[PDB]
Amino acid sequence: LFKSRDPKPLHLLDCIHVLLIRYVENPSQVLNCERRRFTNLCLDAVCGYLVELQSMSSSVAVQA
Amino acid sequence: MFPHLLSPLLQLLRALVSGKSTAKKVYSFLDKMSFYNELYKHKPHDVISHEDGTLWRRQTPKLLYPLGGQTNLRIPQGTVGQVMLDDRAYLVRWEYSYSSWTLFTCEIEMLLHVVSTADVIQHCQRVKPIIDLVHKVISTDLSIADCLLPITSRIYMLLQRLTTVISPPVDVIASCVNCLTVLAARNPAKVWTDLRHTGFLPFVAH
Repeated sequence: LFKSRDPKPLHLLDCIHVLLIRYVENPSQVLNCERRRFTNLCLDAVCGYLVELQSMSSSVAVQA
Repeated sequence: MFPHLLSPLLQLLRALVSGKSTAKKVYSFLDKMSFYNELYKHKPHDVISHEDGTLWRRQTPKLLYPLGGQTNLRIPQGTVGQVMLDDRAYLVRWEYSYSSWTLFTCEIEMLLHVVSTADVIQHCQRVKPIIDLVHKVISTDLSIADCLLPITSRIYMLLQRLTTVISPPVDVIASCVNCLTVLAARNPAKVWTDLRHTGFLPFVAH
């Protein structure tokens, strides 16, 4: 949604920002420092992670 | 008969444009179309008489497209119209001069939303020749491409939504691609930006 839209989507950026923050805390797997800096942009922490290690996140993570 | 009979007029125009250097007469025709033929919405509009005239009548204002965006096709009153068939339908000829390309590039868009309502009437088959004509016209005109496009963005939207596992729409999909190809020379950056998120290709996502 982020990339696809030609536009401002300030809202999406914020929410995704909240989403990533929500996600990392929930699983221990993602947890830590490269993150706090993140204030949603195409500065995807995961994106960087994917490039180096691989796309394989893991199994689906769901909210408890 | 057009647009009431969509296929013949559109097809003939398309074929001629490519072949003939007399692009201007055909093209000018599309930009300036003296006649409009469509189904008739119902009832009160005035009629003028001679003979028992189912044929002749006069109009007050009418909107081809009812509420769904300001952009609307309204035909001023005083325009003459005729009731052609008198058979099974209220089919009327309208003297209203309009631009075919601008008109078509309103009709298809309405198809997406369905928000607006159209006097014209919707159908997929018409879609295949309509886009192709746009495609052919732009390609043939290519040079004086810039003036020509009423359909940049809509066509792409049509393409994404259009994606079907069906023959008639599959044919339509080809037309969309064709329009894109012709469009490419005029606005190259755009086509490419479109392709970035064109549904067909993106393998990259993983």
